Amino acid sequence: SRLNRESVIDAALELLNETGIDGLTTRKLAQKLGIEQPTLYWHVKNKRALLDALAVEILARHHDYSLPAAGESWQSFLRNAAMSFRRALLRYRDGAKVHLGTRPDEKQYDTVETQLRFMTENGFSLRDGLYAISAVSHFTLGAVLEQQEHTAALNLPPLLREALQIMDSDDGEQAFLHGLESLIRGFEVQLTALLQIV
Amino acid sequence: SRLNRESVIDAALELLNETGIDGLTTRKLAQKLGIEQPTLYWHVKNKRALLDALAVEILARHHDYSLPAAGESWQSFLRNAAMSFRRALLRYRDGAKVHLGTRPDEKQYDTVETQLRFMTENGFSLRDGLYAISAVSHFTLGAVLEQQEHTAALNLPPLLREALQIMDSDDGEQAFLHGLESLIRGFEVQLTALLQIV
Ligand SMILES: [Cl-]
Ligand SMILES: [Cl-]
Ligand SMILES: [Cl-]
Ligand SMILES: [Cl-]
Repeated sequence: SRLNRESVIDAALELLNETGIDGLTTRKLAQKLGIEQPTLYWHVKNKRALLDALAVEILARHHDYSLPAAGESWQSFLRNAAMSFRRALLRYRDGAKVHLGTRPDEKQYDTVETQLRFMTENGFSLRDGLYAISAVSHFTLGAVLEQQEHTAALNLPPLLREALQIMDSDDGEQAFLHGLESLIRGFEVQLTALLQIV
Repeated sequence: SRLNRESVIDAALELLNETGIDGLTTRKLAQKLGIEQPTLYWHVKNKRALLDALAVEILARHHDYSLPAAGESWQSFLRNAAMSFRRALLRYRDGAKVHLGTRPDEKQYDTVETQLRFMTENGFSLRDGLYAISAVSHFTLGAVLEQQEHTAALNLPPLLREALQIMDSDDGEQAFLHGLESLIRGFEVQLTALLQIV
């Protein structure tokens, strides 16, 4: 088949969905593209390079709320960017595992830069802007990984038998959205406090 | 060597530290214990069973702040339990990945039960108690996974070149502790609000 970057990534994401991250190999990708493994190697050197590229492409294709809108509040921005990040990770099988394994791109750096500038323009120190973005990112990756890795591996007390029911309710969105508001409000409280004991 | 449960788990955790989760195999474990693979199988059927057991043992050995102290506030409890959970995951290589792959034990259920009862005794609804515990857990697993998976794979803008410096500062503790306070304060605000628009 055609072996330009875009076509290779397309095939690899389709494979990812069929196999999961642990099952994804260059040998299967070559089979999927109708080529010998040495032909693939010219284009993609190893699994690591493949996954690095997938991780970037997934956000490039699907994380379309990475930047604030004209006039958006920083609360609203973090909320929107978290939801979008979440959706993008969930779009592919083991997507969050794919994401975790990566160090960031230059574009992601331009984008992260604009995000930190935005935060600091809104009254955050560099540190606190970064801490906030990091905590959203951690909380989001954590929740998706649990949603996703719940599937990988496949008699209860009053509250817990039922904790499990409350959860086997939707995909994880309610709990996710609820903790997200709690986090943002926490940041609010912090930012508003300035040097006052809080 | 001796092949009681405890000895097998000990050897397996030591192997985990030498190999990481992806590198851990029953064949290496058997070599480490001085036995043939069919002998090991009697004791541990596969990698999956092995990892399930490790995940439980790691928290049993090292997550020693899983329950509130006499008279402890729920804020203080979540803070302490988060720090402890964090430390336990960090104690072994790929520890958070080990943890993620698991569904919980019966003991973890007794323990989680007591935690949800504690939360509800303090004024949380079941839902909100669960949402809070989940968000702490997600945020913590997220942060540790990034700390840890930062290692697995091994020119910057004013703020970001420096975002990276702020981070390459400690292990992740500062950012973690800071987001943890933000989360707890968010829960506080929520709980205190009752039915008032907040
Ligand atoms: Cl073609
Ligand atoms: Cl081509
Ligand atoms: Cl012996
Ligand atoms: Cl024995």
